[PDB]
Amino acid sequence: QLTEEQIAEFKEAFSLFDKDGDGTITTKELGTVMRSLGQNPTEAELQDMINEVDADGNGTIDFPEFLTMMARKMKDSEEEIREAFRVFDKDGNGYISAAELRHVMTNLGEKLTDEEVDEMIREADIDGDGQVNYEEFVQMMT
Ligand SMILES: [Ca+2]
Ligand SMILES: [Ca+2]
Ligand SMILES: [Ca+2]
Ligand SMILES: [Ca+2]
Repeated sequence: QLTEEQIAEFKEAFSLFDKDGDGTITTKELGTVMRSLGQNPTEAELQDMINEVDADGNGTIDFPEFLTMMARKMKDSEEEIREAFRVFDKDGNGYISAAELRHVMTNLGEKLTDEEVDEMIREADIDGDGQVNYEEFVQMMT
């Protein structure tokens, strides 16, 4: 179950998508995010992505709809997770480093302290090596 701190973190993630701060994520904003993460969805693809999440059918994603998606996470999806992993593991060595995570967050327009980046890595790190491997990443997502 979600906690206060975790809901507040998902709200911060939502604000990285909601570029114009109007409280909804549009296809355009989703496209911007996806491209900043190295993906190249078409217009129709973006519409399909929003449609999966858009509970009230208004064509945009509000925070309760975003949180509804995040709450459930993934369940028993393989290939999308490897693609997401590769977004972060830009050198391809199989480990997400704090520098790699910070670079991603900077491309999304989030400026974080070193403490904050380390805290993020710590939350997903299981073995304590200070990096996130794929098995760790899968467990975070599911
Ligand atoms: Ca917006
Ligand atoms: Ca909506
Ligand atoms: Ca790496
Ligand atoms: Ca690790």
